[PDB]
Amino acid sequence: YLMEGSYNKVFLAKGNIPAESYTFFIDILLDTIRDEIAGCIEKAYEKILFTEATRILFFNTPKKMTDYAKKRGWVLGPNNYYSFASQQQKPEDTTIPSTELAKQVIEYARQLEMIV
Amino acid sequence: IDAFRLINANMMVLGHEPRQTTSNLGHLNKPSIQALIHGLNRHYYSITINYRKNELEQKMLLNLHKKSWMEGLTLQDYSEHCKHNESVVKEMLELAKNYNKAVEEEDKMTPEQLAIKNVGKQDPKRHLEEHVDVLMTSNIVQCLAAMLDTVVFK
Repeated sequence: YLMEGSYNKVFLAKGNIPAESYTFFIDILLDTIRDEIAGCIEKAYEKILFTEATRILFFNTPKKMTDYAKKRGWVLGPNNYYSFASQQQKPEDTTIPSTELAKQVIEYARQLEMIV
Repeated sequence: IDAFRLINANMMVLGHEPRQTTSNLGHLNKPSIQALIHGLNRHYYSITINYRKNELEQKMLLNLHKKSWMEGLTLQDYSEHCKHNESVVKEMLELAKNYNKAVEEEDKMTPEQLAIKNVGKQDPKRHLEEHVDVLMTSNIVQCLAAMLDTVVFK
């Protein structure tokens, strides 16, 4: 279930630990959810109030939401998760293709004319 | 440059064989039959030569004969490079149909007969690998030369 986007079902498996305690392992399973959606909270999430993404993981209103909201962005606002999204700077390069590709054209011409 | 000089017809009347070979340097080149028709060895003689070279002239002709100035730093008719590339491929298709024609008479009469017989009509093989090389060296040079200028010029 950790493979796909199954998330609430993982918390249902946190509602069903049938064999024994498994506590030392489901707490590392807590942490591996914490950094997970602490990471993928950063997606195309246009605006969310302090309810939904608040109560999906664990924390309603401790200052843990200040720990994530000030650790990363998604700044504490007027019932607001701020969607900052630039995704503009790094494209439009011919030069790195004009370096790597200029290498590769010579790599064509080596095994094109010169006997080996 | 077969330079010669007279031999004595007096000594020819004497029947005395001239020029007294003491070195294996004369009879090295073989004479032409037309000079043998002419005087050659009845009136004159042959002379071996060489050429006096130095270092100083060899470089100053070598570096000074065919030097392209800034030609490969151009783009070669940027509308018509790809248009000419079409203008080879279009008949290269039907020449490839000839390559779909000429394979089909193998396992047949003794391919020396396929050598004497192809003297009136063109083969797709050599004509094909001609155009492959022409399109290849036509495209790769313009491809790389198009791309150095993007780095060197800003």
